[PDB]
Amino acid sequence: TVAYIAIGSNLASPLEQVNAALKALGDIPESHILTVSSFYRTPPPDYLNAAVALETSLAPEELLNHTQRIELQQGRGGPRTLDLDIMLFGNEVINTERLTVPHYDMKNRGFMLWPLFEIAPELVFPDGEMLRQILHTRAFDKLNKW
Ligand SMILES: Nc1ncnc2c1ncn2[C@@H]1O[C@H](COP(=O)(O)CP(=O)(O)OP(=O)(O)O)[C@@H](O)[C@H]1O
Ligand SMILES: Nc1nc2ncc(CO)nc2c(=O)[nH]1
Ligand SMILES: [Cl-]
Ligand SMILES: [Mg+2]
Ligand SMILES: [Mg+2]
Repeated sequence: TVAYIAIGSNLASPLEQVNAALKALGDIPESHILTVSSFYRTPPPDYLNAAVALETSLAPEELLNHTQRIELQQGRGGPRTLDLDIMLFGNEVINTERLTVPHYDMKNRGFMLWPLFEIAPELVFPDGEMLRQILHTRAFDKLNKW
């Protein structure tokens, strides 16, 4: 299953943070990275944001245990300076105590949507909404690469 994960860091010099995170993402068992977006310096200091397409045989809650582990192990300041958010998990819709998939706010965030669109321009959400339409409709300003 293709999972799309948002990576965010508020570090002033967060490149290494994000590289640490990407390495660990690639080291998730039963998974491998398909594509990584450009890095984007986005208004909140400022964030470094990226999107990752991750092929995985893991159930969504398994994937979350791993991203949460990575936040603790690789976060310069634990989960607060490294944020790994599951945007989409294939076409699954999940509304559990631990997991709301698609991410409950991604449709409001250029810093999630534009990197996603870079790597998955033909993406359609479970409800049938198309990523291109949302960017069209909201007309989010294009982001600036890191
Ligand atoms: N799609 C999703 N991806 C990652 N965590 C999710 C999630 N949906 C729900 N969560 C839950 O979100 C909880 C808190 O994670 P935080 O990283 O502190 C939220 P955040 O990313 O800081 O804010 P945000 O959701 O506005 O982006 C986790 O304990 C987890 O159970
Ligand atoms: N630019 C930017 N702002 C954010 N604000 C809140 C949150 C909460 O996770 N994330 C972000 C983010 O990744 N980028
Ligand atoms: Cl949806
Ligand atoms: Mg977040
Ligand atoms: Mg988070």
